[PDB]
Amino acid sequence: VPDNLKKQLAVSVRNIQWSYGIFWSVSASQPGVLEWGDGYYNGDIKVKIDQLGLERSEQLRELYESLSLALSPEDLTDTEWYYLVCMSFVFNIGEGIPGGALSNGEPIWLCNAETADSKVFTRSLLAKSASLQTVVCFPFLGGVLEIGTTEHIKEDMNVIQSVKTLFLE
Amino acid sequence: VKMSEEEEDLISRMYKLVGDRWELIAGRIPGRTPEEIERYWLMKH
Ligand SMILES: [Cl-]
Repeated sequence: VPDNLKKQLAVSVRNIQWSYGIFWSVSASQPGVLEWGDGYYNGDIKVKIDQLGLERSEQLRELYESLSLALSPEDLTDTEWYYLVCMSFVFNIGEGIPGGALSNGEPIWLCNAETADSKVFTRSLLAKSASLQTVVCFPFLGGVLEIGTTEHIKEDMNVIQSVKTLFLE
Repeated sequence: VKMSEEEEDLISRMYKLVGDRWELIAGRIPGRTPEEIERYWLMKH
């Protein structure tokens, strides 16, 4: 929703050195329903022109829109597939970690995301497919900001504060 | 092929994206082979 989102997501995810970030925004037609707003992909794949490395994120979004009708799906790493399949998710009120972050107003820091119970995290199998161990959601700018990484990161609210400062620049 | 409810949702999700490219669906489903997903799909759709 907010201005310069794609770039702010890029700056923040690159600074904290995590695998990706997503901004989940509230549907303009369905109150309380979250959908994929924007994202930055910072993970593995198999410059003065693109200092923020935005290209792969753009190509992954392009591919998603193609498939949902430059990159071919056979080219994608496990983590890229995770990032792309996230674009298909929509969360009802209180559903999943994004819906729960919106509804309860507090960060949710999920460790062992690959094996999280379905009542807590609706993407555990998908995370397991990409060895995505840590997912954090927090309410932000009227939506929910999600960051994820393949590393196990012990809970550290300074990571969330770092992201927030890079947005409220 | 006794899929859990999460496997079903994710297979449907992958199917809606790549169709019958069972290799690409299976890569998203830990522990399941491309034929298991094909076997599941025919008996459901
Ligand atoms: Cl979720």
